[PDB]
Amino acid sequence: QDMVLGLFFLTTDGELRDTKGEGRAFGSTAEAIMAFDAGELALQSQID
Amino acid sequence: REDELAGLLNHTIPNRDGERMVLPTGKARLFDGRSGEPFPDPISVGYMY
Amino acid sequence: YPFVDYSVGKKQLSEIVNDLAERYPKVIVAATLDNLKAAGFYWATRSG
Amino acid sequence: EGIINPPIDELLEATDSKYSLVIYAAKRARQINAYYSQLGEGLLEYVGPLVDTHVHEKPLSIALREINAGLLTSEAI
Amino acid sequence: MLIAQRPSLTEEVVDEFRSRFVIEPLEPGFGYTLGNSLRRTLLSSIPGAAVTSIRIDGVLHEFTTVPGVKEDVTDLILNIKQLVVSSEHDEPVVMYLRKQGPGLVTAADIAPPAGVEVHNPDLVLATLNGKGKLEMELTVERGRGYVSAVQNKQVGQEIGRIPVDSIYSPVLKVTYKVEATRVEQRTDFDKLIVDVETKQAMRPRDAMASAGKTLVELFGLARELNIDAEGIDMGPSPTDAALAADLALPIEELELTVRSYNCLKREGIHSVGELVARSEADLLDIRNFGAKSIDEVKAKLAGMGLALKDSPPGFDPTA
Amino acid sequence: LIAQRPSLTEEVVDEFRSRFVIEPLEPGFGYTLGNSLRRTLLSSIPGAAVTSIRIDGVLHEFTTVPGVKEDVTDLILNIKQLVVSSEHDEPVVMYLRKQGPGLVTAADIAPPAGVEVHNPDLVLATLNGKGKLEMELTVERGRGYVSAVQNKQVGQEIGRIPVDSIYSPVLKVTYKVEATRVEQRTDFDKLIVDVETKQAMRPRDAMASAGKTLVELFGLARELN
Amino acid sequence: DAGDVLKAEKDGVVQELSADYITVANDDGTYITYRLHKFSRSNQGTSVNQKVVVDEGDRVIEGQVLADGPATEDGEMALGKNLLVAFMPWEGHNYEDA
Repeated sequence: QDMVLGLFFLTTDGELRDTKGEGRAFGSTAEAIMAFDAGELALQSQID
Repeated sequence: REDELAGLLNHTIPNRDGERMVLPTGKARLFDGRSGEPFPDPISVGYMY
Repeated sequence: YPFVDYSVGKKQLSEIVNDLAERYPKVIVAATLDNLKAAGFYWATRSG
Repeated sequence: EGIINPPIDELLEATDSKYSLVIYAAKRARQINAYYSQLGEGLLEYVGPLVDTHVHEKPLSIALREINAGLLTSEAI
Repeated sequence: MLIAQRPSLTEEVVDEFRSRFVIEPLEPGFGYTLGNSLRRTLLSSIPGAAVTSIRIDGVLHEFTTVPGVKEDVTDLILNIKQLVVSSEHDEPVVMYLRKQGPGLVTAADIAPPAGVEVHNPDLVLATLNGKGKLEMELTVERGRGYVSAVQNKQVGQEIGRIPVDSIYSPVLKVTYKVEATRVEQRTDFDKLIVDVETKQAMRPRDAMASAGKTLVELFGLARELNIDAEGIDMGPSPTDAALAADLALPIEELELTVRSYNCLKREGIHSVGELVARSEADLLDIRNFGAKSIDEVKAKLAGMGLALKDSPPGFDPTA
Repeated sequence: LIAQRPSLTEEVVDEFRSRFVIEPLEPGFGYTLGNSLRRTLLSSIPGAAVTSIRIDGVLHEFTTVPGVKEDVTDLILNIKQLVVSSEHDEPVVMYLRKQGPGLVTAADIAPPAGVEVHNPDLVLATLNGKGKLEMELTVERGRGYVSAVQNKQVGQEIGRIPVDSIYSPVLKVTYKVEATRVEQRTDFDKLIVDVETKQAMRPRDAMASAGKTLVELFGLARELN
Repeated sequence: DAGDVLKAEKDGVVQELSADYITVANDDGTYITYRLHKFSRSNQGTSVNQKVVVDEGDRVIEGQVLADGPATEDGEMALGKNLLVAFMPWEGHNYEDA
């Protein structure tokens, strides 16, 4: 409890979320994290 | 009744800065004490005995 | 471990943990469990 | 580091099962403790430790390290 | 007030360009006051240079494939994005890549103009097959942090221009954590561990120094409100704290020629500090002077490294 | 790339409430600074506070003084809200003496030179016609919250009552960042920190102390080169 | 009604007051003095301690509350405190009913 919830919210599809991005291509996960820190990407948006 | 609570939540006395901190849905907007960044979504707050 | 790339509730997490226990030594399983615990707590706090 | 060192999987490569490993390590630990206790007095058959130790280390940990390194042998009597 | 326990910073090296710093022992709390600040300053407060947009050829927007090259547009853009460059021109600067024929077109084939440099010539940018040609243009400029192609889209429309994300910050990935560390004294003293990973150009230590300097300036901005304001005093600054063992000692010397020591004792010098500074004029004007005595008060005077006419600490004698 | 450096300005809302405006900061860089300043202000601002008492006819906390309306364990709660400032690094002492009916406000204490009572309106107790109060309060300097147990001295007296100490002149600190998006073809933040202190020192001094502490702490990282 | 709150017996005006007693001059000319428990001990090891809610000049009618009880505040039951509560998981320190 509170770990299943965290790992679910982390790994889930953006059905009704404010999914922003959705088409951007990133060269690594560090670049994705940098884009997320700025209000540019959502944790559930589908990206390359 | 819940109707009265919901209605009243929109007519509380504004604080010294002229704003109501708790939104009409009962949830406020908190800040993280350690990281300092605001929490992503409003959080339910109030006074409990 | 192969990339997961699907929503991970409690059934999926249980299957993943069972696979890790079956296929890996005990120290690696314990380390992975601690990693999952920490990440789940963090993202449950940031879940909303 | 700590009580999870050495790993159980590596230790089990030197014995048959956990039950035999328990007695193996316990006997070695008793030998080491007896060697320490009677070290000052007249020499005895007890030997070891065969590996680098610490200031005040539990003899069971030293026994497990020796077993993992492969510096001991267990017979049947 | 006095902290009573000065924290220390220690570095560990994991890779060529990956480090792990530890600060300890921080007072209770204070592991989060300066953890997020350091991370954000590292990731968004260091100047850098990067590519802003590219012009692959006279024909593009056929995203299915660029003719002549094995890869596609997105892979080419990512490979360009991995490029690390350094620039000195404030305005954008354009360089060209003109590889031809079959083979592997890499970063070493670029032709940067003066004032810019590419630090990883061995990076592979694409593969050309069937005697293809790749006539590409790259625009480079300076900035800070990560700014996406959004905020770089140009209202003016050019046929071949394609804007790409810019990674200006030298540091690529920073993480941090805090732990309890004290046993002798009371617990709850914080130990802060920060893992830093940068690119080929800059080492983690330089990034840490730059971030520290920027944060010091930022908080001095607020400390200037009232300079005569008490805070938490660290106290023993390491440099002078260590050098107090030999710079301001009352004993002028321990081992040296007795003749020179006796001559200089009854002439207006008691502690080596009074002699370290203003040495030449004092030794010249007064009756006490020597030609080769300089060798005894210049070279052998440096117990652990010192030259004369140097500013001495502890100018007030602790009589 | 901007060549403009951040600058700070002050505005006064009340005699003990200020707003400090810092701008222009890097994007996504105001919340962190604001929270660091808030933590430093709420944690490590030095001040002065009372640390122990002793009353003429009282041996322990759990009793009552003849003639006063409050228990000795309520006078302690009443003097814990007593805001004072001190300049002596030694444990100064001040005396309270009152006779006859009336309210023993905090204005009736006789502080020595160098110490002050900054809220001479707090009510400490009320005495009837047959009651008199005589006590001495010890004032020390520190920071943060120090419990009564830590305030116990070795081999103290029978009549000495240690008290909880709260060495903190800062009352309420908050912040907010406005995304200015100033017209420089770029985006930037503008931080506003609202500081309110408990009538012991002006917010400017508290901000200066916090800045000094943070500068000292970050200096060690700065000199790593 | 629990009986742990001191209540005036006859109407009158409070004559003298102190943390240990309250002497009131009733209307019919008689004076009555009420004593209060201070730091007593209950069966369960807790502390019984009564406060005073009236003042010297006040007037009290019969049934009025003159002193609080162990867990009362101005006459009404008060077993706890009001705290500002937020509903959210926080780094696992409130995990599983903590």
